[PDB]
Amino acid sequence: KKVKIVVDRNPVATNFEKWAKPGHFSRTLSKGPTTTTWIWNLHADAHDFDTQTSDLEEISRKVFSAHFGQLGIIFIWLSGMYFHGARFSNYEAWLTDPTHIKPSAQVVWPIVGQEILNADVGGGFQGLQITSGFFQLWRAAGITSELQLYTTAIGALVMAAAMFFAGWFHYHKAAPKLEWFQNVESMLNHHLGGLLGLGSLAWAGHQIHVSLPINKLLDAGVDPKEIPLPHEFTLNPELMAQLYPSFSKGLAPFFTLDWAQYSDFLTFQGGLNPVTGGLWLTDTVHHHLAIAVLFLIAGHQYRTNWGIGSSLKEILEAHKGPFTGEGHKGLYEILTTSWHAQLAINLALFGSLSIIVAHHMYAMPPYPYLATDYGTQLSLFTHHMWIGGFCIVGAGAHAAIFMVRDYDPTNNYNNLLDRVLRHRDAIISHLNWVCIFLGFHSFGLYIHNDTMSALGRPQDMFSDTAIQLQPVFAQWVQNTHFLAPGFTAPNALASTSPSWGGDVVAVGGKVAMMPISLGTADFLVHHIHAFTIHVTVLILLKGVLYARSSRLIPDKANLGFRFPCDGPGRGGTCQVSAWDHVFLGLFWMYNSISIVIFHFSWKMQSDVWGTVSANGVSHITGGNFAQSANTINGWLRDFLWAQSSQVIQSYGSALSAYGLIFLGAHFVWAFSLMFLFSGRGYWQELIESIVWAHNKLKVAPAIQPRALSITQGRAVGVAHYLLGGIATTWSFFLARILAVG
Amino acid sequence: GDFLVHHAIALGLHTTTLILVKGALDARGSKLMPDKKDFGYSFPCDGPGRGGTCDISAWDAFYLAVFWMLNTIGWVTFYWHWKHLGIWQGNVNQFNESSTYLMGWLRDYLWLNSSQLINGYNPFGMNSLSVWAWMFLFGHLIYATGFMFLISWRGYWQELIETLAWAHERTPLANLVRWRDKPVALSIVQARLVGLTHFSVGYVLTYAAFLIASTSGKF
Amino acid sequence: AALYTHHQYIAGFIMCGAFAHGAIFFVRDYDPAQNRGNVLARILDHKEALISHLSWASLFLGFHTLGLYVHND
Amino acid sequence: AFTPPTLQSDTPSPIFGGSTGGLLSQAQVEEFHVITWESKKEQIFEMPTGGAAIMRQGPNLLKLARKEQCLALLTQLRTKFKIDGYIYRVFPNGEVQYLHPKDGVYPEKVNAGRSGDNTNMRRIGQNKEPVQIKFSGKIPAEF
Amino acid sequence: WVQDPLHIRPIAHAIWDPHFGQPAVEAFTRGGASGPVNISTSGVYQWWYTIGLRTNQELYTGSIFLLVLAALF
Amino acid sequence: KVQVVQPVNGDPFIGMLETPVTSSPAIAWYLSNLPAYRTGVSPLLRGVEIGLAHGYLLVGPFIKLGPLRDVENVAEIVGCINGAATVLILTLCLAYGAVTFQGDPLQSADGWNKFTAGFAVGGLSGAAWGYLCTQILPYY
Ligand code: CLA
Ligand code: CLA
Ligand code: CLA
Ligand code: CLA
Ligand code: CLA
Ligand code: CLA
Ligand SMILES: CC1=C(/C=C/C(C)=C/C=C/C(C)=C/C=C/C=C(C)/C=C/C=C(C)/C=C/C2=C(C)CCCC2(C)C)C(C)(C)CCC1
Ligand code: SF4
Repeated sequence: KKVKIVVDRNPVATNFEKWAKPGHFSRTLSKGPTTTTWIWNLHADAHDFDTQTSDLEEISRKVFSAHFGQLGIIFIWLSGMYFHGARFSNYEAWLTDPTHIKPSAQVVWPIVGQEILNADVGGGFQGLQITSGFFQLWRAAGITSELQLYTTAIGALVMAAAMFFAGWFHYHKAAPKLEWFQNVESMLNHHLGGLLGLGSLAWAGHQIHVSLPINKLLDAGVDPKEIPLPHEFTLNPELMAQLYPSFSKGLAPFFTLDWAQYSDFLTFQGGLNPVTGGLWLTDTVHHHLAIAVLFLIAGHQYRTNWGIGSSLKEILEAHKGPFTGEGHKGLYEILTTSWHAQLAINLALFGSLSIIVAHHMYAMPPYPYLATDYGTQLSLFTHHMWIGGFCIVGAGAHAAIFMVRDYDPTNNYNNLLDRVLRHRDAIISHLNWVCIFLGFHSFGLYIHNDTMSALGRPQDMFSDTAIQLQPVFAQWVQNTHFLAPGFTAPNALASTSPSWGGDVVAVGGKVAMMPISLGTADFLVHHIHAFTIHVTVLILLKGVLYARSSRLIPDKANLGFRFPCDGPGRGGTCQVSAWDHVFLGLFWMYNSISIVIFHFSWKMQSDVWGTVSANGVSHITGGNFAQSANTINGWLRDFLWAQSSQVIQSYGSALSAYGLIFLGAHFVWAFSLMFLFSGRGYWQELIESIVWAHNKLKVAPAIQPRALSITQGRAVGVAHYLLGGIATTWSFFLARILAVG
Repeated sequence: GDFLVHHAIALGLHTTTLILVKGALDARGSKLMPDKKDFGYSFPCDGPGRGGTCDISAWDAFYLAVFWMLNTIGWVTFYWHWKHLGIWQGNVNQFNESSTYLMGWLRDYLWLNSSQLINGYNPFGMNSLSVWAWMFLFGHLIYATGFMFLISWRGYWQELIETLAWAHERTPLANLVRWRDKPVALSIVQARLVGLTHFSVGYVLTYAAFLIASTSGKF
Repeated sequence: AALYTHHQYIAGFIMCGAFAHGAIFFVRDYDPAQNRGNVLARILDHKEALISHLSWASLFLGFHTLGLYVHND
Repeated sequence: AFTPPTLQSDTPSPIFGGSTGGLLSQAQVEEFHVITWESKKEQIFEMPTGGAAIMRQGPNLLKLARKEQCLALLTQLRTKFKIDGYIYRVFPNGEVQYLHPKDGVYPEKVNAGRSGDNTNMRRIGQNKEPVQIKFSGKIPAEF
Repeated sequence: WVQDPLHIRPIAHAIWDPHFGQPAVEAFTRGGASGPVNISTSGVYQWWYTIGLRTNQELYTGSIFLLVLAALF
Repeated sequence: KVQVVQPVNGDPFIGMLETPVTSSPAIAWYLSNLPAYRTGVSPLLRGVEIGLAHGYLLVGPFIKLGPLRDVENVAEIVGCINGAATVLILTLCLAYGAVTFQGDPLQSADGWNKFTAGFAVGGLSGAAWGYLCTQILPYY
């Protein structure tokens, strides 16, 4: 009762004795490495704080300090980015001519002929061509100097030191008690209001006072070295008044509720700025102010030290209906006592958020001169897609882990978790039927197209030239969004994106965004997306549901979350755990996200990206997606054989590195197969012969070479498979988009 | 280039022989399974005990060596085909200079010679090389299918099939039809055989299509 | 090309089969008492030398052929 | 001597809301299993087919498909509840066997009066060679 | 093929497939045959030409003799 | 408070729950009045009704989507196709009956054998009536 601050003083002593002795955290790991399996389990169980202590207080404290360490690492990373922008980048040269200078921020040394990697990017500069979109970000912030990047990098280094000090302090000097961590209402109140709310409000203040006059002058077109420094704009309303007249009235309209007078910088326009190809910074100012107010409102819902407010538990307990029995009874207790439950929820929502970010950033480019930077477009989209997919698979894994370790049937009686666990066969049966049906009517359609094309019967295959499959619903939604401004969005002057329809937004002779048409090929690829997503969710859901028990192995949860098998009995029980379900879900997520990024790349290179020639848009590939994507041979020939020409012919250029990784990744992927098709027994007996060879010469180790465990063999295999595949696609995309575009 | 390729061939022969000889000699018993001859030539494993004994039988040594035989004969045929494809066009230089690095193999052999093969059927019609293009994609499909049996193992499939059995015994208008044989997932060794058979058939069909369509197209 | 590739693949498969049936001979039809002290028993006696030296030869060839290819590349 | 107890068919079942993992067509053609125990308090337990049931005061009966499900349930009872139960095998013609506590004493404790079936008095490599037993319809480890 | 061994594509067997479109029937009529055919890549034409077989009656006689021989075995 | 989901037959240890889709009176009546779930009726006549419905149902796909769909003569080609489909499914029924019944009167060796014959004469009839409906229906 009563949310308050509670800490233990000096719980842990800051020594170096435990660094001298590896494996101190785990009782089983202690007593020396008798075999190399000890070496592997030392790392595999380093962060598994559950198996190092049963006290939820200690688990929570370790999690808190680890989060501080992660924040420190992220601040080191940001400091590195800003420092490289300040020193080894052509940012100041790129500001003057953002349309023809290729962004760069990493130079290499002369050491072994690698100097060739220094591209002739522009601005009288030589270096690798970055694709992280940092230049557009900095310009949107309103930087326009290389001293400001140095100041930001040094400030980020100081803040990294602060993060590391905070982690050390809150583990070793003043560590929170468990009842501090369990104040979820107060943490939610502070993450809705204080974090997201005040953060959005502060960013709106920055944009209003820094990013808006500076970028206004740059967009009018001025050498940045003449523009007044941001504090000059901030401190006197005279300059802003000459740029934005409403600043001549000050804050009086704000406190008089005559807010319409701020309409010159608080606009509702939508669309893209014609000169930059990005959203209006006035629109984003208004957006951040609005959502900051909305989050400050959101952060007052829950009850703390005063009577007003709602209780999460009371709200949860009151949502019960006829179809659910007890409903959300016990959900509160299984969320404020298990970290893996929160990790599953947060990872799922975070990966979905990343994917949404990717979508909303290709369609509606938010930074100046970022749409025209095709490399930045493609790289940012693909990167956020992959990050989202990984986070989603992690959500599945940690849902399984909670279902194995932190789930007790005593408090989960006839509530929602119990109801779901009590009919899992129905869910899995129907989801498997959906996967079958979608797989057939998505891939068999492509195979029918292939067979009809190979037979010389194009009048039979599904295409715009023959049997049509037109996305009527998607097209209707596109039209509805187009017709919004002035109808259902009366105060919006233009559509939110030039992808619904309208005109072609082209910047600097390059198309920024033009309407995207959906046809039979788009229908087919969307159903391919649905099929892959459904099989992935089937794998992960089946793992979560049958984590505890199964009609095959009822005592599965007694074997733990991560175990190889249960013997060759019952016909064979290989990969029956939840961990192996995550292991297969990784492969299916890879397949899903890979098809998604292939679809994005081909559709954008074929129907959006290109150059305007004063008479029409000449796309990079010429529109072949609409007619060639209907067949598998079309993807193998018109997208994968054709567009690989820029990566295999990259030797002796600045993209030569992309030519190496493209090959090198092909190695890693293939190498992964070693670990995925083989089994531990072969390797153990091979290592036995090797150890005999060593014994014959008195060079055998005292630490036993042991072949990798079954679980570790599978983990190594999947890690290498994903690494090889993702690196191949990354290098191919980058070389293609940095040689054309 | 001939030096490098012959040493690749030597690597292939030696590793395939290593797998086969080891599985032949380490077949009456290992240090891990000292009584292996009591179980026969083919068996799944020896349970998850003693660290795990997947692929422990001699049949699994044959299984693992078939992949290496395929890879080695693929290297041999790639070498012969590119050497003679340079020979027949009079352009010995392409091989003699481009065969000393692997991007030369990927670009000047696989990518360059696949132009006519993948153009057998296309939205503008087809020619006589359409059958070989279809067979090319067909072999790709078979090989990719074989990975399913090679990577996924009996245990996900058993639970999945068993949920399906619940679905069928339990749906109207279909209870009138019942299985005479209880549907069970493929055994372990059987699944290894199935995946290996798909792998080999896909390998052979893909290379045969590429070879015939890349030689008959140009000559 | 067709004839060469055909007979080469046939030969590769047949070699794998020859070694598979050697393994089956050892598992099934090998009698230690009759084959005591003959070349068959003697080659089973020092199998670790054979396997370790095949391992060394294959490791050497792989390391070096891959290394030269990667260096040239 | 020991006398296995008789299966009393009229026994209360645990409070359970119904599951999709219960019996199937195999329990009407082949055979199924029944587990009976005695609870000292009405408490929530985890039924091996997914979900949670509540065991009632006194005698409780619960029928499953495979024997191994019954033994998994019994191991749960022995560890987390210290409750001892009996597993019967029911055929669909009416015949009933008595299974797990075969001699009243659990399998880990010596009963003195048990049968030593399948106990070879040789080591593991002292078995016969397959070449000697060729064309015999057996394996080396049963000679 | 005997008359012009270098300018004739050896035919394997005829194609009878009821799924073919008209263009495929057009595209598979090659080595002078009346209908769609397969072009042989087995080199049996060269072998039979080298060992003395010149006309089709000799090929038919060989086929009949070998059919009878298979029946005898 | 409305308890819609219950175990079947009130027995919570059978692999079913009764749900507003499995046991609602409309669905139960509709399925019980289907010819398959009528034990009393003669198996030959139930096979006749089933064959009628399935043969007539099965014509449309080939009519509208067969290889020769655009040519006028598609109706008769498709009638032939559906006769063939019914014939093949007929030999399926015979194999099933001759396998599962070797050691509801439908679930018997002579009950199924007649049901297989009833499916025939009704099955081809729907494939025939489907052809006539193509040539007689005004709207078509
Ligand atoms: C230099 C100051 C210092 C010192 C002397 C110690 C000393 C100790 N700490 Mg510690 N701690 C510190 C700072 C320090 N800590 C800080 C700043 C944090 C905030 C993150 C923590 C958070 C923390 C936690 C949560 C825990 C400890 C624990 C411990 C004790 C043993 C665990 C251990 O660290 O083993 C060995 C650790 C190492 C040898 C180094 C760890 C690996 C580092 C962090 C790698 C950093 C990531 C790096 C970027 C690599 C990623 C990529 C890479 C490939 C480049 C030990 C006496 C543990 C304990 O209480 O006892 C059970 C405990 O669980 N500390
Ligand atoms: C206005 C109040 C406020 C603010 C701004 C934050 C902010 C944050 N919290 Mg926090 N929290 C609060 C109140 C607040 N919290 C309260 C009242 C509780 C008690 C229930 C908690 C309990 C809590 C836990 C258990 C955890 C966090 C975590 C985090 C971080 C989220 C991770 C991230 O990357 O986000 C975005 C990152 C940023 C926005 C960078 C900003 C960094 C600055 C330095 C934030 C420092 C402000 C600090 C909270 C105010 C007091 C510090 C002062 C006493 C020195 C984030 C910086 C997580 C974490 O990362 O661990 C450290 C985490 O594990 N909070
Ligand atoms: C906020 C995100 C988050 C967090 C905090 C955790 C936290 C945790 N996870 Mg987890 N997980 C996540 C996301 C997350 N996960 C995601 C996104 C996935 C999907 C891949 C998974 C899948 C997963 C599995 C399958 C498992 C865990 C497990 C665990 C626990 C032990 C982890 C450990 O110490 O392993 C040790 C750390 C390592 C071994 C480091 C190696 C990890 C890979 C190989 C690094 C990849 C290489 C890297 C990208 C660089 C490649 C370049 C190369 C050339 C150098 C721990 C509490 C384990 C568990 O038992 O839970 C209790 C477990 O088995 N997680
Ligand atoms: C190209 C290789 C390949 C193929 C074809 C498949 C196919 C399939 N996988 Mg699989 N998978 C693969 C690789 C492959 N996988 C690999 C490498 C892995 C390792 C990670 C997995 C792991 C995996 C898992 C874990 C699962 C699957 C599942 C499935 C099935 C999902 C149902 C479906 O897709 O709808 C339809 C099937 C197809 C579209 C296959 C093509 C058939 C054609 C298009 C139509 C068939 C008509 C045919 C041509 C006519 C017959 C000809 C006659 C002579 C017989 C499906 C049959 C899931 C499953 O079992 O069901 C949900 C399952 O969970 N896969
Ligand atoms: C003179 C040649 C010869 C002979 C007489 C035998 C004879 C025998 N072999 Mg053997 N073998 C041979 C060559 C030969 N082998 C070769 C070349 C290989 C290398 C691949 C093998 C590898 C091998 C293994 C691993 C095993 C045997 C076994 C056996 C014994 C049982 C065979 C069996 O189980 O039947 C069954 C036959 C099959 C299951 C056929 C499987 C289907 C084939 C492999 C693939 C079908 C796909 C098809 C071609 C695709 C169509 C193409 C189209 C779709 C495009 C038997 C005495 C078994 C044994 O001795 O038990 C201990 C045993 O396990 N053989
Ligand atoms: C491209 C895929 C690939 C690769 C590279 C290999 C490679 C190898 N296999 Mg293998 N194999 C594969 C696929 C592959 N296999 C598949 C699909 C199968 C079917 C399952 C098998 C089945 C198989 C069997 C049964 C056996 C092998 C064996 C071997 C080894 C043979 C010895 C040798 O050639 O030495 C050369 C070494 C190399 C080529 C490795 C390269 C060296 C690395 C790249 C240098 C390290 C650089 C750097 C430090 C890496 C770390 C960086 C990172 C951590 C950041 C060798 C390492 C045999 C063996 O075990 O050897 C005794 C063995 O018997 N393989
Ligand atoms: C120089 C020259 C010469 C010489 C030559 C030579 C010297 C040769 C050779 C050779 C050789 C050297 C060959 C070989 C090969 C081999 C192989 C091919 C192998 C094998 C084996 C196997 C396969 C095995 C099997 C088995 C097993 C595994 C087990 C046990 C036993 C058995 C047998 C069963 C001359 C003058 C004449 C002429 C000219 C040139
Ligand atoms: S092969 Fe490996 S995973 Fe499969 S049952 Fe045997 S030991 Fe377990």
